[PDB]
Amino acid sequence: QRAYANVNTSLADAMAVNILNVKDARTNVFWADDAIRIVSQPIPANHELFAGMKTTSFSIPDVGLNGIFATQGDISTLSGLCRIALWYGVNATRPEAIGVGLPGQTA
Amino acid sequence: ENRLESILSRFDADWTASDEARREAKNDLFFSRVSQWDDWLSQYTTLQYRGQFDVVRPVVRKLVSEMRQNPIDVLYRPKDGARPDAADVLMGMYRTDMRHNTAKIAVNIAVREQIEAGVGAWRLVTDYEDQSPTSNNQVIRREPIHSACSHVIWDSNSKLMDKSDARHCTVIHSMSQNGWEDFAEKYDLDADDIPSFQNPNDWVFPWLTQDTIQIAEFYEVVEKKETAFIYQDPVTGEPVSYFKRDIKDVIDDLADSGFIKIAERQIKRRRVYKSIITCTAVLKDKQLIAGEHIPIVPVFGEWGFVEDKEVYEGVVRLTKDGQRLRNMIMSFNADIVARTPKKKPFFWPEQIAGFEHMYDGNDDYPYYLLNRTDENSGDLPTQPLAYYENPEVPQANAYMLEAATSAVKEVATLGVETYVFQDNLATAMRRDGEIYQSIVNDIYDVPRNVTILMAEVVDLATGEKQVLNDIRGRYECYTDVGPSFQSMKQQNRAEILELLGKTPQGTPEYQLLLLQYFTLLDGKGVEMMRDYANKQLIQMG
Repeated sequence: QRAYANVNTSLADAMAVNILNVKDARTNVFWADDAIRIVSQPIPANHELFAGMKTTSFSIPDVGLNGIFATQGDISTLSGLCRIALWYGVNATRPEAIGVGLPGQTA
Repeated sequence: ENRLESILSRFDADWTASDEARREAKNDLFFSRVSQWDDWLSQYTTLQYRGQFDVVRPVVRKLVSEMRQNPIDVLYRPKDGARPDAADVLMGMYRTDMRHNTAKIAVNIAVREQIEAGVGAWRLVTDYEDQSPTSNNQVIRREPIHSACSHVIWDSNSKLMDKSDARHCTVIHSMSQNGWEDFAEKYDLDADDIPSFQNPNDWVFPWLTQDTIQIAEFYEVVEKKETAFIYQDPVTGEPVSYFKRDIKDVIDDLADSGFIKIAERQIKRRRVYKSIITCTAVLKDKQLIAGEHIPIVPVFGEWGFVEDKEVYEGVVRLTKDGQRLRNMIMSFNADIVARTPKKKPFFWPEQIAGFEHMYDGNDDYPYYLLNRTDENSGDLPTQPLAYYENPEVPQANAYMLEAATSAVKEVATLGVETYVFQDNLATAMRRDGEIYQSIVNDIYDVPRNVTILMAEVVDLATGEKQVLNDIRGRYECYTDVGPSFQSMKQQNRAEILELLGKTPQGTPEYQLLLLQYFTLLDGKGVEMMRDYANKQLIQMG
């Protein structure tokens, strides 16, 4: 267990915790490339919400993601619905690798 | 009045009229190519055992191999009353520009789709070749069309197997971003304005990415009377007929070269126009292409009409129910085998209280001990020991597995042999021969053979472009089907061998043997042998 250590000592009762963001400041963000990932799954075509719809794939430009273009029709009001659903999750697997740059942290 | 509105109305009518067959063919393709558990639309389904114990695929493989072992290609033969060698030039050109890998691959893809779904197709295109051109710095290549059922849409009022009476046909091309960019570069389109058209393929299997960009090519053939010019041949002969749509930039150069106009006649002919369209605009309007026919050749399996409506079937449509039932029964049996309590005894806890380590499953004891006395009931009641019954496959399950397998085996027999499918392929190849002959007469430089040599009567315009000149005596050869040969020399060798096999050992046998030696490929020893044969043939007069 000790092989995973990252700090010299542990929290010992009344340790003063200093906040490091003292002023409003737009961030500058640095990281290692593998610290952030995007987990993506197209919504299954048999999902209870996308039941009566005729689903197809739908690629998102620039980013490498694919969502679902679903579509359904109605007789009584001779109308139609379309729905582009993109399912994704941004995950920070290495926060210790992700960083933030805060300039102008004046008192 | 709108060209776009008219084209889209025609396409909508045809796509609607050809909906059932397209859906069935797509289902057959998916079932026989990807997976037999086509339950993508089934909602509220958890995950259970779904095996694939295939019994249809070996039949499809056997049929594919049987039709692979017998290649079929066009064979041009001189018509009745024409010269005996009226088809040599056309046959040589056809073999030269159809010997390549692309033609064979397209035919194989069409045949496989015909066996599996029931319909396939391929296309003929003309390209500019500068290194090894067939004729007039051009080549003709046969390209494949994948999923013809959903990608090639024919005219609805076409009651022919080869669609030679249909006048329009829309081919849907789907690609990714890079494919669309290179397509636009090739066709001088606008790459930035992404196109869109009717999506021809469904999303069934969990593919991460499908085709995104869609476009259509609408071919229409128009039969009309156009002016023909009857010139007089200055090189040698009597009048040669040329059309007026061509011989346009050289209409004044013919007179300079020495052609004198004799008369003017109106002749009815067919012209093909291609238009590149999307769902909202027409990119190319009426670009005239070469040939008298739509360059798309379809191949069919079991084809017919039910009620003003086309139906085509392969070998997989009628086996799907039995195969699915077999898969379901086998999955149920696997569930029975897996999730079923095994054969173990039933015990009251007080019967084995204190001896529970004897029944754990070791082999350290000579016998098992059971408790006998109870402090309140005097003695433990006596009852025969029960065991959980072993798992059993139901008689219904076994009978239905056997019956479904028998039904699939009975119904998955194409014919008795693939004779009907080979005949349909031959019909497709005859249509291919017709289309190729039209394209050759339109773009190639076909020499005319005289009985007085080959006279290539050609000329160039002031812009250095070469304009072909073809007389109206161009349909001197009709179409047939023969074995596929890679070259005219190979065909000649086959013909000589066939004649030799029927000629008895007389003087014609010697003549044909020497001819076979003459028509042999060259090395060094075979070079000497062929030189000897040539000397003998010349010396024998």
